[PDB]
Amino acid sequence: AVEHKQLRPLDVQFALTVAGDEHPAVTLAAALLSHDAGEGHVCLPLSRLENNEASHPLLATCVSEIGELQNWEECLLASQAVSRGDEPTPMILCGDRLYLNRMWCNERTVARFFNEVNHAIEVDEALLAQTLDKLFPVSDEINWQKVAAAVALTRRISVISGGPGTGKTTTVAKLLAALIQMADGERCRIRLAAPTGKAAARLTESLGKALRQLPLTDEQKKRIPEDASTLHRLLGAQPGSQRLRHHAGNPLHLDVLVVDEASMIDLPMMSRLIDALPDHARVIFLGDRDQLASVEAGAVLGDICAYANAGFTAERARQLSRLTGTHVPAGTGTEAASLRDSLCLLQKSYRFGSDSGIGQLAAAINRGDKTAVKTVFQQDFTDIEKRLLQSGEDYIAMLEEALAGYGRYLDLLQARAEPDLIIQAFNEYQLLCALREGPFGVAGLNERIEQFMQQKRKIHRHPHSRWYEGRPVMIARNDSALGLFNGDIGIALDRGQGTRVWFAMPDGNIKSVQPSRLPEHETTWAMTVHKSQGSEFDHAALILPSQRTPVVTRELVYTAVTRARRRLSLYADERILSAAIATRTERRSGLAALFSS
DNA sequence: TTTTTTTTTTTTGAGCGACTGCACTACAACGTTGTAGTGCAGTCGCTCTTTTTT
Repeated sequence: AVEHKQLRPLDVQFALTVAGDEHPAVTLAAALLSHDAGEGHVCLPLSRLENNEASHPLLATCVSEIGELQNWEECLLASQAVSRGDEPTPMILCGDRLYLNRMWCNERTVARFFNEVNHAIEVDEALLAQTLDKLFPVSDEINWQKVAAAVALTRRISVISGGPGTGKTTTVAKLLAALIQMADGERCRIRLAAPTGKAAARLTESLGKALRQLPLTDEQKKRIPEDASTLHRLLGAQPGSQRLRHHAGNPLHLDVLVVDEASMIDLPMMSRLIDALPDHARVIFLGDRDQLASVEAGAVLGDICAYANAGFTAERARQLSRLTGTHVPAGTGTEAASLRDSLCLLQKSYRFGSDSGIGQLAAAINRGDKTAVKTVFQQDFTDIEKRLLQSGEDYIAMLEEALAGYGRYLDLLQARAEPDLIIQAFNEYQLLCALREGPFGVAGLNERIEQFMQQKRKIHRHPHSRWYEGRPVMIARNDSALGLFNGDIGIALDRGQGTRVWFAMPDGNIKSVQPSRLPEHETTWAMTVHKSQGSEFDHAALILPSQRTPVVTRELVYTAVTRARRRLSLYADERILSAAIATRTERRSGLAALFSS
């Protein structure tokens, strides 16, 4: 790539330190491996190192041995830095793919956890079918939520793959209800995990509004899951040291663990979660398959759910037909029956059907770009609009459409109404940008919107105060003492006691905080797509930069599409939208070979 | 090129020198038994200054 050629100094110093007095082939291989580890690739295939390097004949002229070191494997194994997996070496070459020792150890740990430990918990099928019939009222046709709950209560380790607006939390509530109704005398210490605190708060409020609906008992309401914790807080991560409280010796005393939003779980956090689990806990993973990749290097949920497209097993199809009492189709072939049985696919979305263009655009994002052009083209479904952004007049038109989007917010701001309706109107329209700085980014769009509110008589702003009435702020760091998390919006206004920032809590109330009490504050007229995950907006507007960047890809446009409830606007070129769909963010990892055997 | 969060302390004096208890033999009083000196081991006090120059 373009960034892969510009070598970081970390990779260069790693290549100069590890290889040192060895051949320059080992130096180039270590530099390429460190650059691919910095970009997020887990493994490095030797075919790309052999073919896509211009210095490969030069290093073929550099080595001088009896066998001349013609093969890359012999040239790497001749050095003391690469071994086959026996010597304590930094670089490991096992399956014609070179990795580091930590990445290889975590990949083998994940493969052992998802290949060997996942056994089948055999329970009574009649009572489970009765609870599934008494919980799900629909029994006329195939319901994917009932099959997901059955395959999550059947096996120990199960992954539930589903998009937003498909009723995932209702399925989790039905799964927990059938789990408690199945094991009556046996106690169940249900635990909930989340990667971020805002997603944990959303999970808590969702399961709170979901579990009070289903009829329970006095002992069943006592076993309701209390709260969802962060993965760094559940495992006990420290700021100074990386030592966990439940690292290897004492596992967490849990019966079932529901980890929501597994798409934001990287490989080291997954390996640290795996080593903390005992030999009897059942884990249920939640998240979307086509969602955005993890933050650090690694792709756990995508490489797990890639085998969900094959289908179930021949015995598992009959098992699901005996459990659900319906006709469950079988998957052709058998490669890994445990992982293909542990997976599930949610296709029936309840908040949007084929009449809405959002689901059709999300289905056409994973397909070719011409399908997305046809989805935007015919009649627009009264949901998706496309505005071309090339010059300054298109920028003025985009600012005018943002004024038309923020019209109700400014109308409720100028009328001096209650802040709850102001926040409810601000949470309906949202801009989503890719980069941070420049003309296309967070601080650029924020400063341009502030200058446009200074131009037209909509918002009065003092240049030296920095706390004018009506500015939207967002927090960047978590603060459990104030009750606000990362990614929460606040609106600064004057209620009569001074300029204070009102925040909308997920409990339904509003909290008025002093602006001096805010630890972090950044203007949020346009959010990034990575930082807007978990949230939901009624009217979203994507703004893509004209400069070609590897950030704008298929998963970014998919997360921008699924962020909108009803209305979505676009401000991008046609060539950028055509190139982002075809360029998929692939991450080379050894999970494709370890799960295949 | 995008981004995620985290709250738990822990330890630290030992060698020098005496006091007393237990054992063990040497030697004289009455082969055996009482008196005396020495050595080994557990336990306990103690103790590690002072200061000002452009």
